[PDB]
Amino acid sequence: TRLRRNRRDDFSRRLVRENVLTVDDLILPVFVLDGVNQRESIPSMPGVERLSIDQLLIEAEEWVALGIPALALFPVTPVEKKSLDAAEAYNPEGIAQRATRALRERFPELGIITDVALDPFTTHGQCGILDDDGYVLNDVSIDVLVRQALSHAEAGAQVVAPSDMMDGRIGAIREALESAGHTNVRVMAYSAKYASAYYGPFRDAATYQMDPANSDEALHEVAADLAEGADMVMVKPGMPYLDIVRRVKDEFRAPTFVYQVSGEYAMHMGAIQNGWLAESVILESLTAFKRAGADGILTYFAKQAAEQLRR
Amino acid sequence: ANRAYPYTRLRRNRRDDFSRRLVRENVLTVDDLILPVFVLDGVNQRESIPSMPGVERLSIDQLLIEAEEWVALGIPALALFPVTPVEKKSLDAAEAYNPEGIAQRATRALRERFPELGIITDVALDPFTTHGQCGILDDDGYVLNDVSIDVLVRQALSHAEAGAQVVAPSDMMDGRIGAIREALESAGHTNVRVMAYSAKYASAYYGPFRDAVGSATYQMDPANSDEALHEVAADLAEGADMVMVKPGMPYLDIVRRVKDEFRAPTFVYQVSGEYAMHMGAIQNGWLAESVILESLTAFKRAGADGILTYFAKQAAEQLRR
Amino acid sequence: TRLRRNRRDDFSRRLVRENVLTVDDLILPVFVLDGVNQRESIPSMPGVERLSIDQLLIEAEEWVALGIPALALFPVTPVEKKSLDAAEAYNPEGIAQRATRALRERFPELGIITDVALDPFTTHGQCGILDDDGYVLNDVSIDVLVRQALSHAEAGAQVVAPSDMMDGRIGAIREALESAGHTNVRVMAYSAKYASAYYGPFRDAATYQMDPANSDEALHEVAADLAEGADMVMVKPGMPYLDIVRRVKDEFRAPTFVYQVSGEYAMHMGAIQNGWLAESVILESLTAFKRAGADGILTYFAKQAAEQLRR
Amino acid sequence: ANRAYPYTRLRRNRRDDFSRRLVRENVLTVDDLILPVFVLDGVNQRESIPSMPGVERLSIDQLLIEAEEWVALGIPALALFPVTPVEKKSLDAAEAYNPEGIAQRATRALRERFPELGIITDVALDPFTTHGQCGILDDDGYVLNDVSIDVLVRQALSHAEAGAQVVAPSDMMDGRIGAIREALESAGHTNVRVMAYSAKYASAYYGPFRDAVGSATYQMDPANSDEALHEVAADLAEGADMVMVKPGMPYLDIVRRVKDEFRAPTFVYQVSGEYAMHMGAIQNGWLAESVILESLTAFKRAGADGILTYFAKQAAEQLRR
Amino acid sequence: TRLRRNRRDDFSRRLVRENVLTVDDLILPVFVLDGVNQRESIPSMPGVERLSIDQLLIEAEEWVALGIPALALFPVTPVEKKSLDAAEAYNPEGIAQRATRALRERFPELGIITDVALDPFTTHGQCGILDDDGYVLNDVSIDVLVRQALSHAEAGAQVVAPSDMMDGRIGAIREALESAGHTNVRVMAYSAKYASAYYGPFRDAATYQMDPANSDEALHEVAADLAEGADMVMVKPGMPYLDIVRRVKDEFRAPTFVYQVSGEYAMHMGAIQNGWLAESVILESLTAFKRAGADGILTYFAKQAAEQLRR
Amino acid sequence: ANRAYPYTRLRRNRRDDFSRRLVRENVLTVDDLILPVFVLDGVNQRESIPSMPGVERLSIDQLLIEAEEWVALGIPALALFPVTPVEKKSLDAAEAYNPEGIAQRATRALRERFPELGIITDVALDPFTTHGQCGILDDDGYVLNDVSIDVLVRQALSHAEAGAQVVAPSDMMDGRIGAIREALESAGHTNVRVMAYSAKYASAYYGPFRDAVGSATYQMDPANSDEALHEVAADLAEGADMVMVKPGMPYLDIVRRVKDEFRAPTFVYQVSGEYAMHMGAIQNGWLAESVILESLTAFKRAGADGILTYFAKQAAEQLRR
Ligand SMILES: [K+]
Ligand SMILES: [K+]
Ligand SMILES: [K+]
Ligand SMILES: [K+]
Ligand SMILES: [K+]
Ligand SMILES: [K+]
Ligand SMILES: [Mg+2]
Ligand SMILES: [Mg+2]
Ligand SMILES: [Mg+2]
Ligand SMILES: [Mg+2]
Ligand SMILES: [Mg+2]
Ligand SMILES: [Mg+2]
Ligand SMILES: [Zn+2]
Ligand SMILES: [Zn+2]
Ligand SMILES: [Zn+2]
Ligand SMILES: [Zn+2]
Ligand SMILES: [Zn+2]
Ligand SMILES: [Zn+2]
Repeated sequence: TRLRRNRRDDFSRRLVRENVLTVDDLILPVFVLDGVNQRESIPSMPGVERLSIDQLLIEAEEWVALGIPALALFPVTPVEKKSLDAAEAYNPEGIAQRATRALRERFPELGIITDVALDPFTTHGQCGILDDDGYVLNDVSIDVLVRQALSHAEAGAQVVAPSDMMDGRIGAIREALESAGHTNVRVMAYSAKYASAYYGPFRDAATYQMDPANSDEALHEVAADLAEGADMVMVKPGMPYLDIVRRVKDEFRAPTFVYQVSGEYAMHMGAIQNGWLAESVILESLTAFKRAGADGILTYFAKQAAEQLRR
Repeated sequence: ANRAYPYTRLRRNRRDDFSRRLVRENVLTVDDLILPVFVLDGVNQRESIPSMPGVERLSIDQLLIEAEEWVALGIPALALFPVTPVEKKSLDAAEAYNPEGIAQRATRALRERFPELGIITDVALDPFTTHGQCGILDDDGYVLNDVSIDVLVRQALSHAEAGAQVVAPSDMMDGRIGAIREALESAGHTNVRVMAYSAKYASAYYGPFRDAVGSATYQMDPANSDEALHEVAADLAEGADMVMVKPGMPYLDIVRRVKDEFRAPTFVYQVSGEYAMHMGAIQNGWLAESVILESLTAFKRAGADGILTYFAKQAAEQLRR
Repeated sequence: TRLRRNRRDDFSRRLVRENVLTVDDLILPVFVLDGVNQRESIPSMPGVERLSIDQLLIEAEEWVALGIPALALFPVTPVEKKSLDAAEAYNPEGIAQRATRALRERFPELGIITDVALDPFTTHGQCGILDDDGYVLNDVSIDVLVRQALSHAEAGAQVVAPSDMMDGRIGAIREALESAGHTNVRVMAYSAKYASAYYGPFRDAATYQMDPANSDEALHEVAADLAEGADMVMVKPGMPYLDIVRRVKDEFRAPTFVYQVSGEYAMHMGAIQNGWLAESVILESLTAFKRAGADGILTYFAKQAAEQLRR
Repeated sequence: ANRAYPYTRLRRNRRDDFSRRLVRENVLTVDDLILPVFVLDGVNQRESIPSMPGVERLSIDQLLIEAEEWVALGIPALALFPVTPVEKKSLDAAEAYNPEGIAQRATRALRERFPELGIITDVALDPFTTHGQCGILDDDGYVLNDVSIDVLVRQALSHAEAGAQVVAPSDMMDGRIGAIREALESAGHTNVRVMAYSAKYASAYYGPFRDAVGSATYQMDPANSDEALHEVAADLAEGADMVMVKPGMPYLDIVRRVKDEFRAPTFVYQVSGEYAMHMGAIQNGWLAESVILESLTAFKRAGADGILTYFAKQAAEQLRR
Repeated sequence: TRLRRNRRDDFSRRLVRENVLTVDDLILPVFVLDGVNQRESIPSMPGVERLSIDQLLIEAEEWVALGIPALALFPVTPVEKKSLDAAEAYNPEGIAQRATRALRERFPELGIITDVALDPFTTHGQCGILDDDGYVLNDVSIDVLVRQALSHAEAGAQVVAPSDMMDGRIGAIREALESAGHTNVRVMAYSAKYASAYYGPFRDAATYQMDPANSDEALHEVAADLAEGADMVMVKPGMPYLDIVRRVKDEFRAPTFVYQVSGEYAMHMGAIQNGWLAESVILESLTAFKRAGADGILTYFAKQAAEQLRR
Repeated sequence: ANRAYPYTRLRRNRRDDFSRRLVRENVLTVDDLILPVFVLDGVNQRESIPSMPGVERLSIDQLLIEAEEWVALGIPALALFPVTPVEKKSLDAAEAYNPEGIAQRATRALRERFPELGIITDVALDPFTTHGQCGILDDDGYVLNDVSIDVLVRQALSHAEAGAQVVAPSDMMDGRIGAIREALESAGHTNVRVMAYSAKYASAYYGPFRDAVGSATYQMDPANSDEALHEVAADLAEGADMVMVKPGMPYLDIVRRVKDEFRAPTFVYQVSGEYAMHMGAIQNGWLAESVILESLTAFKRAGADGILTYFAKQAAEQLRR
């Protein structure tokens, strides 16, 4: 008995290979700008641009041609549209709802996953509506999140992804989608979303997010979201939490998603550009997700990877 | 879970092609396919097999030609099965270790021409015996376990000498994986893999194979599942690098228990009769061709790492669309 | 230690045999024609005939004499009786309800399992009522399925078997059976029914059926149907899904059924007729089910097998 | 599950005979039955056993006659228990390996006459010792473990020489399964099975057996269950092909743990006193005869593969209706 | 390594002994006759007598002195008091209710466990009220069982033990006990009660009882009764079902009881009287229960065993 | 379960003494008690131990007198701990195997007088070394593993020669259980049990023991639990018949994991400091005496089969009421 034997030759290695990454596993997050004919580079994320809707529709031709199953939209809210009440979240003319209708019309088979969250619409930037002590009120925030989820479903979104970490929001959003007849709008719960330093570059583009030290607690997060009606559950961030992906997949045997966040992408790309890491690291970082038990991966590398995989 | 309707509606992920693709748990690729091939003596020879429509016995020169195609489609390996001329079949099965045997020649030829292509030889003696039973017989007409194994060792080494990267003892004698592993090791063939036919049942699904090659006390009872786990545990302990379940689809439960219990490289053979019944149904217009991919997907879903299948070329063609 | 020892002799083999198939495991599916004195051979399924009720009652004498515990009825709906609303599903004079009353009268101990499904009664052939996009509406279809299940129970059926793959239908049907006093009508849920090519010959005789790639998902299907009140759960198709039978039996320890579908039967019979497989394959294919954990098997071979087992 | 009344009503499957049959989890067949038989010296001899009503000690000629019936009913095997003439009982138990001993003769006779019928011999020395204890005694009056085993090996080989397909060391010495396995192997008896009496308790349920054959520091404490799993694990490691729990019904929990833990061929002995108490109750009219099948079903339900039972013939008769 | 070592000497055997039977494990079932100064021997159960209440109170002095924790009462209903409606079940002057009040008064620390069942009060002997087909109606029987359970609690019984095998009866009885303020009356559910031949002698003294072949099904029985509020769960019969005791204890880790039924006692006693088994078999049969995972044992041997254990 | 208030009220079983008794999961008996005893040289000698109030060092004659009482109360065994005169303490610890050592004499004396009473000797060398460390020291002042074991083997045999039914290697060297088992076996002492001190921690709870007998690189880190399972697995593999956790109450979790993982005879030592802190609190009137039974119940509840406890006599007295 010697484990080096199946490694000796590529064919044996290929036969015993436990996981394979394909384009079916890739979800491309995209930053969406208001206006027309807008493209902006993000210095903290090389190779990634914020795009106005007209320019998103053009780039999406190639994403659809590459086989990318879905996009996750993250609108870039004009400063003037942020408020205490986060009303723009549910504006039928907000960027996300306009972008959803445009993409659903132009590319009917492309999955659109919208972001249900109040932080892009509050002046203070927090994931909810504040009480008089500056604490994010859970239930009152959920009422706004519910209206937002409904406006996404009305715009045609096949998937709504509540990223807010309010307790009970998955059931509250499900109940509203069910009462309104949006029977088939999927809910992708950000179940175990951690208070992480890896988010730094997304912001350029503790009382509610999880403590990085906690593993068991993630299981209780996901059990609640499945009970409350999530069709998919997600871990965020990604690589730094692969152990959490593995336990969530092993324990619940449900569709499990993972977000390779902006910071993870920045780190990898910076190292690649400096010549410190070979470009093959991209596919390796993506394989790690599959190996850990992810069914799908939100990654800003989705285009580059779909290109390498198509060849 | 406490997943309850209508909060939970399992049809939502199924509503669109994109979400189905995102949640799809298993996918078959060409890296999962092994093509078994019947190899003739001689030159410019092909023969059709009546009970295996579309499958041909091939002389080595013809095998080299088809293999060109198989390599381009990305098939990682072949399992070679010689078709022994009746003259060379003896009482003591010496043609097995003959280094000018079909297997050994076919192996040298493919190893020279396609270096990256895996070759899996058959370590057995039923194809080299007049009597046609799996090993040397005693006077009662019953397979001797250990006498059978002195021959098997010799055949195994002859294959490694030919360049075979994998030998596959299909005989179902006890303790043979260790005996061959020991012989390969001390002879210095430390990188030759052993793919044990661990859970091999006494099945009616083998009918057409006997027609392909010209030919219960050792093979497993179809009723038994736990027994299969004891068989596989002994072969891993004896040094098997990979273990196999045979037949295939009729034993998908075994594949799944064997994978769950050992988390070892696990292989399954879609045998001749499985191929014949699918193909016949496809030819009568009773089933659609997409049944081929479905059958193979089932193996992946059950936990198989690789699949020995006569559909390997068609499946590889279909996967490339 | 040598595992060949208990195989050496038939008596030891018999002692250590882990599973045995008996007639108690066999359910015969039967195709039922309208009219009188009708018998039709099915070319895609040799040895199987569609039968009018009068002829079904005659053949059932031998099925009862052989010990076959139950029949599963599949009516062959006249073209003219198919409609958009699938109303014939719940017709007290439909074939299935007439056939049930006739069999319950003539053979009171023989189990009758009816098929709760809309596909034999829709002009478009889909398992439900369509919305204006051509998608099978879940809840509206369940209302029709409920009326059908009630009409089967009124006809005397001891078991109703919802084959439709609508979410929630098992609980909706249970609730209606319980409210109407049909306290003991069993519900045999088709829990994990896959979108399969093996069904081709039944049709001669994706958004709701399961993807063949998915295993874990089958567990969630069956957990819901048990919670919703199924007395038995079923996997369909059969042989190609024995791994699913095994996991369902191991995980839930509930009465587990499997359908050896028309395609599986065709494949086996064709091969037998061509001389490619020995006839002993029939009992081997049936044993595989038992070994995998099935308690019962719907098989078109039920008659042939009960004959081989009686000897 | 979240199975809740009234959505879930467990009586629905029980409402009709047909649904009960469909969901029935276990079924007893004749393939599960082993008939233990007390074998006399001599010719045209039968003796009734007072504490085992309906069971007869049988000379070999009589055993051959009854076995005709047992074979026709499909009983797969007998467990032979010789009734040693008091003359042949010695200090060093040499009658054990005597090839004209009852067991060895009875075995040759059944193996010649009914070739397909399994014979399971008893490897022990309590029946061949003046003292009546299970093995050679030292001067303190206590069973020597390893000295006992030098005799057992010899008896075991004498049975295999007679044609016994299974030997069953019932002694409860440690390390004896390996010692016998080693001796059978090197003597070339590679297909003789060893059915280890693995979990054998110090039970009051054995009373009548001592009456049948004329006759705590080794047998297990009735209070212990985990201990049984350690006993069985050692016997499998030592080469046992099958393991047994004895007594039976009073230890159904052990049968179930032993099956769940090892997934190995597991046997259980419904001992003399179990038979006597059921039969006596049946004769007094206190229990119905259907108790026989119920008792046997319980073993199957618990996980037993085979059952050593004095009811084997009656049960086989009842199963055929 | 040799397992015979700890067996060599009694002290080691005693140290490693995994289970011990004590009097705390014993519940004595008792047959109660109407009238005064009545004692009747039971030929099918030697050493056991039916007793009128006055004579039960006398014998109970010795049962209490021996440490027997509880009695299970089984009234011997006068023929004239049996009816179609089973009304005597809930009669405040029925034998069981009179016997309960008398024992609760005289021996306040002795546990009384009453039998909630309709079979001793129906003219036909079945465990419920029949419909017009001769089938035991489940829900209607539960209404009578509920009134009976209430009459036991009013008489002072600390434990009511529903032996009837009606689905849902444990929750229905719990709900009624809770609504009436009988907050602490324990419910000992006969969860897995099998249709058994071992009951023959009790009768002297299939559509609702379990099939002896079924194991898994017992787990579903007990899961329902725990969910519905049972404080204790029981397997009946005993020895023939020790595998069921073991799995119930392992799976649920709840207070588990077992009934060594009349037939088991008869068999053992007959054999002892004929000299076929030593008297030590009694303690061995009782130890088997403890070893299998029973917390308590209903046994007619409770007196004899408490005597052997006291010495 | 889906057990929910108010359908489920866990106080109902607690409402009366009878139901509490019926559901009581564990019960302590005298069969669970082992009395450790400090044994003096000489005659008519008793000494009080300041840090162990109520416990006396006893010359063998006095030990024989008290043991009368211990045997009548049903205590199954004693664990002997000699108190070595400072003269007999050497560099190479030879007093260990001296057959006129306290242990060996005390053992012969109890084995003759109370044949049924179990004696568990201490196989160690810290009590026989001038330096006071557990084994022969090298020049760095660190315990040599294997040199220590050559002495231990010799002490072990000397105890078996004295009649000790159990030896208990308390040293915490690796591989010592196998070395002693091997030596006992080949010397013919096949029934001497080995009770391995498997999970023995580097604890502050041992303070008073050192006072009782006059006296981190080997003992386990208190922070570690998984490590304990690896220790116990090696000792079972090496032939231990019983394994022990020490200290006790501060390690009840270890007792529970060790029992759950191996289902082997598992013992726990309520060490000197556990005894001292309870007893002191009882003497100050801070805790009631019933704490003794509570502490012992906890061991049973945790899964201990037997408990080495200085409270053994008081507990046995209390259990008899
Ligand atoms: K995927
Ligand atoms: K693979
Ligand atoms: K069945
Ligand atoms: K069997
Ligand atoms: K108890
Ligand atoms: K103990
Ligand atoms: Mg949450
Ligand atoms: Mg093998
Ligand atoms: Mg469903
Ligand atoms: Mg043993
Ligand atoms: Mg119930
Ligand atoms: Mg150690
Ligand atoms: Zn947010
Ligand atoms: Zn072969
Ligand atoms: Zn349908
Ligand atoms: Zn014996
Ligand atoms: Zn009743
Ligand atoms: Zn020490």
